[PDB]
Amino acid sequence: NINQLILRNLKKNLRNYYLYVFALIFSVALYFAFVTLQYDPAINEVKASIKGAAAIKTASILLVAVVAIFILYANTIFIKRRSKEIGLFQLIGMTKHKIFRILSAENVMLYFGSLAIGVAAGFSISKLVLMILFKIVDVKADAKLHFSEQALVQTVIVFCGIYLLIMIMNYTFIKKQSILSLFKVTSSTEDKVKKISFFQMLIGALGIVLILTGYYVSSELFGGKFKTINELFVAMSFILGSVIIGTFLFYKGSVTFISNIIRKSKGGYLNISEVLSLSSIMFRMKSNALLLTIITTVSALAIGLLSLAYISYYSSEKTAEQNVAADFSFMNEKDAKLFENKLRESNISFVKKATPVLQANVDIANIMDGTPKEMQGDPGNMQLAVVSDKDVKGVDVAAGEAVFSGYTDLLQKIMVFKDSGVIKVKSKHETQPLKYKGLREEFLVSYTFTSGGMPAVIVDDSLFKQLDKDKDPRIQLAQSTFIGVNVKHDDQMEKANELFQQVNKKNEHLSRLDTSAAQKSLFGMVMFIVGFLGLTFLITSGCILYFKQMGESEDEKPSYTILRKLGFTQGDLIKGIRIKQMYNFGIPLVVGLFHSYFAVQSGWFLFGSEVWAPMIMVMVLYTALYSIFGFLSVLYYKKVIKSSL
Amino acid sequence: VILEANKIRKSYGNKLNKQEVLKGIDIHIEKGEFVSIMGASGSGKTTLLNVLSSIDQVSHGTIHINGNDMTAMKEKQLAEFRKQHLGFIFQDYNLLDTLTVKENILLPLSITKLSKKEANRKFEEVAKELGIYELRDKYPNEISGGQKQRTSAGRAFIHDPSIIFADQPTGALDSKSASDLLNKLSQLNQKRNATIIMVTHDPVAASYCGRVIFIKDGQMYTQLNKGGQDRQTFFQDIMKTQGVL
Amino acid sequence: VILEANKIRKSYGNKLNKQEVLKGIDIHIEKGEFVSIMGASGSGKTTLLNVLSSIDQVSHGTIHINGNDMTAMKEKQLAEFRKQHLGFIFQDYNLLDTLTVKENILLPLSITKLSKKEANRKFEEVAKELGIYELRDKYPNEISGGQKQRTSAGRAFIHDPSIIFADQPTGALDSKSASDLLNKLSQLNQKRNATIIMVTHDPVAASYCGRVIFIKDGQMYTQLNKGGQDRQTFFQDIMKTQGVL
Ligand SMILES: CC(C)=CCC/C(C)=C/CC/C(C)=C/CC/C(C)=C/CC/C(C)=C/CC/C(C)=C\CC/C(C)=C\CC/C(C)=C/CC/C(C)=C/COP(=O)(O)O[C@@H]1OC[C@H](N)[C@H](O)[C@H]1O
Ligand SMILES: Nc1ncnc2c1ncn2[C@@H]1O[C@H](COP(=O)(O)OP(=O)(O)OP(=O)(O)O)[C@@H](O)[C@H]1O
Ligand SMILES: Nc1ncnc2c1ncn2[C@@H]1O[C@H](COP(=O)(O)OP(=O)(O)OP(=O)(O)O)[C@@H](O)[C@H]1O
Repeated sequence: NINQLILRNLKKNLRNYYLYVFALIFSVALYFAFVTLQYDPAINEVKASIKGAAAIKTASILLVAVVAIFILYANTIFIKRRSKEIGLFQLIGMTKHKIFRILSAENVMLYFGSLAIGVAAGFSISKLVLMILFKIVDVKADAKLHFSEQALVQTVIVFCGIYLLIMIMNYTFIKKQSILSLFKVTSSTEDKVKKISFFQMLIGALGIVLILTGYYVSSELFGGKFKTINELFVAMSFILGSVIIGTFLFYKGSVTFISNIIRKSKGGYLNISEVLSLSSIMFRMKSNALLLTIITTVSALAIGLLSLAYISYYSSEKTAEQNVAADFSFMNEKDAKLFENKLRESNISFVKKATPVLQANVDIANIMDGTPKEMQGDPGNMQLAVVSDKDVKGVDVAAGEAVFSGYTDLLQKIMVFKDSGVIKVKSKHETQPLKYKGLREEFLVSYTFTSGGMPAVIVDDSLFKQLDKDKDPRIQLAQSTFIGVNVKHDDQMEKANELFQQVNKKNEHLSRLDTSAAQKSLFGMVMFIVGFLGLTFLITSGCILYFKQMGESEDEKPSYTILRKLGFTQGDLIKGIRIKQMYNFGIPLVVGLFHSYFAVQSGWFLFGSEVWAPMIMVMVLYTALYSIFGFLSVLYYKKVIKSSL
Repeated sequence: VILEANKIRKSYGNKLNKQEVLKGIDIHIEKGEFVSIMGASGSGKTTLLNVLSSIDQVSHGTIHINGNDMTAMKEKQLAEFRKQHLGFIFQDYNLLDTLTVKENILLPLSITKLSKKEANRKFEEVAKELGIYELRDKYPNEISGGQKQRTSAGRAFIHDPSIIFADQPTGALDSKSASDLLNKLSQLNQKRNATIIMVTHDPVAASYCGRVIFIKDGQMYTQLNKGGQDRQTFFQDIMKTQGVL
Repeated sequence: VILEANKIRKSYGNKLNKQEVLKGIDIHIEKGEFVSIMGASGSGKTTLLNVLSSIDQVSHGTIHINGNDMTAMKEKQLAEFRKQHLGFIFQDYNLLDTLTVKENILLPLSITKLSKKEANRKFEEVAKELGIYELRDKYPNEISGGQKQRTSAGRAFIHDPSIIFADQPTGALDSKSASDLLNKLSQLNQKRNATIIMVTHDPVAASYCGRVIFIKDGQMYTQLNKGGQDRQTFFQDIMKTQGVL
């Protein structure tokens, strides 16, 4: 009649059983979504290649390892939570084998029910994220997610293989216990050293060294000795293993040292501001040295993927704006006259600016801080564009001075510019030297006049008065004109663009929105995959943060009804938990930010052409969300305390 | 007088069954009196202590302590008052599993201003007064079943209380240790004016007292006074009265 | 004879800080006996009960129960012995908070092959002559401190055991309930031959026995064999011996 007793116990212990099926649900909801993304006909173009296929080989093992570790930790907590019925049954007369069989049967039922439930949860999340990305971000990918049939087999095989590990852990826990230790394991400390134990400092040092060497290897991944598809996979595996192992060894060996050096230096007086902040973490340091690692890893992954997606989007938009150098651009004067005449009856005014250009070659070899290996043309024969001083409304350079323009952040990685020097201008039969002043922050010519991509130069009008007179006719284009069109604040720009398209029959004139659309469409899959994965990992991070809150709130409830009995007010207990919350929400966030910063910096210049503008902007929002979650956690603890007595 | 009670009433229920445990208890404890309560095993005694203090609530009645009354008193001043006085000795051995013996003893002393050396010396004196020494670095799991009682008893003697509430102090102690604890309680009552209320079942412990109150089914049944009598005669009277009941 | 110990030794520690709580204890209980152990408060009594049973392992020495040894014994026959004999009472009142009184008492009957009526009848009888019968739909968290003791004691007679190990049964009960429990234990000792071992601090409760062993610092110290004497004379002898110690 054991079954009736177990069901009767379940009818009352419903809180512990609701924190296990939840983990078993969202782990599957994550893994199935990742697999169904991986198996999709539209991704075969991204497949093969050299770099693209290596990512799939390492993600496929990373997600498996993460899910297995999390599920095993949750099961260990679930078993250790009761640990009393087992001892009572052992005293009553059951052998160990019968207890093992009962536990295994219950685990089979619960685990397979949760596996069946979880699959229907991942599909909805995947479709919802797809709807968000296709609707309120407005990207073009032309990809669809279907239910498929290999995904179910891939999920079921792995989640049936995990059951063997779970059963092994349960059996070894049952075997390696005494009939008396089970009674007092629920209220037994885990800090088993109670000393200084300088060995923990050594462990922390090894963790830091491993993290640093992982960072250093990651800094030299692309553009080096890795060329074969069997070489990038090994490097990625080594980096992603070293970082996690280093973080885990850093957390375990550091908290147990600075948390002992504080208590031992007090002798033990412990007013009520530390009994709720230091004693708790000393009680449960060993079980929190593994959850914090998971939180940091998932947060770092989410931040990195979102940062890369935003880099792609922002760089596409900025490059589209950059290639035209103005709102509207024209090649010849007559079509510009047509467009302006058409706008004349459109009740829209235009700012027409004319800037002559003199294409000439100069020497910037001395100011370059790079290497001759990066040729990018003859070292003494960069082709530039020269404009006067009156054409600029922002600066007025003096005589015998040279100023450059343009920023194009990616350019400051191959061509590296030094401080002020001397620039040699070579002409037909004269040599006028100039000396560098600074680099501006704007582009003055379209991509036709910039040749390979180097920006233009601004000189004083006095020198231009004879530079234009000389006008060496050997590298000049068909005509020297940069007639452009500028408009006011946000208005019916689409109407003007439609007029532009209906003007150019041969479509030989540049536009802004068309280039933006082309650039956005050319990177659709690349900006879609990372966004999808980042959003899924963000949701999983939120769920895993919420789970720990309820677990730890329920674990230590009886301690709030003893201190409140002796006389301490409910307004003083809340002053000791803020420290714990600040610690728990300040360590992982900082470590994850460091990981994300050293992760994005080694993988850009494949997704876009700008880093420091979007990367800073994407971390602030995540920090704000994380702080909001922490504030909600503190409010929930306040509500729990109020009802303790 | 200090503690004044008038037609108290308590009831434990869930809006469906309302069982009654106390029906009209009246007490008039005075300053410096070693009043003891005993009787039966199913009536309300620990509930009587809980309602008498501020640790619990009441249904019908009024209680006066040191003049002021707890009718409109909030949960802030009440907690402050319970912190500044009213040392407690619980029955279920209310210790903290995340601390040590020394921390548990010294925690209530850490409210106002006490310094490290003074606190250490005071704990030293109290610890070797009772007998819990060389157990200053052991969690309340590795400790025996009577040393927990001694620690809980010693927690309430360290911050100089004005009123002491006892709940079976001699529950898991032999004759000698119980005699030592009772003698310390009597000395604390005598040398310094501090009322002590103790609830126990063993007549020997109640012999040390000054008054004995018998409770049966939530009612006042008989009340001795001792007075100008020796300990032996009082103990014999307690035994005879218990035999009558 | 049933129990036969030879130089029992136990040590609490972790191979670096090892203490000693038992040093050469010899017990020779014979079938149909009522033995009691009393003395001190920090010495080894609960550990003695835990080691004479099959719950904790002996560091050095051998113990024989019913002829065959038990320290070096396989798991299957040991579990069979647990199921068909034994029965133990915990000082900490080891109950299950997620059940109520009825299942917590009927738990030992959940493995044997009995119907729905016989188990209920046996529980009703035990509750009838134990005192706690109206407490059947109440969880062991809204129950007093003595009724929990009665529940723990009652979850040992429901499967007709042959050896009953008691650990301070009368610690939170008045005189009437203690007398009821002791006379019930005596009645189960005479009709159904079953050795009983009990540890207590109250001389009145221990007067019901037939032999007492005093333990001081984990060593044997005298042994009163009682014999053909009245209860009052035995009580006086126990009191005198305790006073000498
Ligand atoms: C590949 C893909 C589908 C998606 C990319 C993202 C992804 C899911 C990758 C799988 C792998 C994953 C999940 C990577 C994690 C990444 C992060 C940020 C982890 C933080 C947490 C954390 C714990 C970090 C600590 C570790 C540290 C400090 C560093 C690790 C550095 C690392 C290994 C990767 C980061 C850089 C990237 C993203 C390169 C992606 C490279 C790639 C092929 C993109 C395809 O770009 P594509 O435009 O196709 O490239 C064209 O391809 C056609 C042409 N012929 C050329 O090959 C080419 O020009
Ligand atoms: N888990 C433990 N680890 C180490 N020492 C322990 C542990 N449990 C108890 N002790 C110590 O070993 C001895 C055994 O104490 P024990 O429980 O036998 O005392 P007792 O006199 O039977 O108890 P009580 O009279 O309080 O019911 C005591 O000195 C105790 O402090
Ligand atoms: N939380 C509760 N909810 C409901 N009924 C309760 C609760 N606590 C106690 N009772 C019951 O109400 C009465 C109050 O018992 P109380 O705790 O006052 O006993 P006691 O005098 O401490 O007993 P003893 O020391 O003999 O165990 C008892 O009948 C008890 O079963």
